[PDB]
Amino acid sequence: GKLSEQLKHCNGILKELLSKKHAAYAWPFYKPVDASALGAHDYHDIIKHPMDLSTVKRKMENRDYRDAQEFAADVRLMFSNCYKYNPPDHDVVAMARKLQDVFEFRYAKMPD
Ligand SMILES: CC[C@@H](C(=O)OC)[C@@H]1N=C(c2ccc(Cl)cc2)c2cc(OC)ccc2-n2c(C)nnc21
Ligand code: NI
Repeated sequence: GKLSEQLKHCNGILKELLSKKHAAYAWPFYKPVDASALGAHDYHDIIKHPMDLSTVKRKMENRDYRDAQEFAADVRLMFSNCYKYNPPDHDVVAMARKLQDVFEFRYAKMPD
């Protein structure tokens, strides 16, 4: 009921993060990191729990998320992975911060 409503809120946020409006900074987070393709051969030694928006979308579509907290923990994990792997002055870190600002301000408007 109110839980369903909280998950619709989460799905709305997800759709927004995937939307054209935010694509300039959201695009690195759309799909799983392909470490080989990027020559980032240390990625999976540093990042033990990869996460990306397509995975979040699959989990939402499959009704994997049972509550908003579970959903938010994955979205936040995605940002954390970026903050852990990359130096803090890299462009992709700025992009992550901007996308997380979008996430956090809308997530905060949680139906209650
Ligand atoms: C994973 C390796 C990291 C990188 O490329 O270091 C070699 C990478 N940087 C980037 C990255 C680097 C520079 C810019 Cl301007 C944007 C993204 C990256 C690029 C992608 O292109 C498909 C997908 C994922 C990432 N990404 C995320 C998310 N977190 N770190 C990265
Ligand atoms: Ni959390």
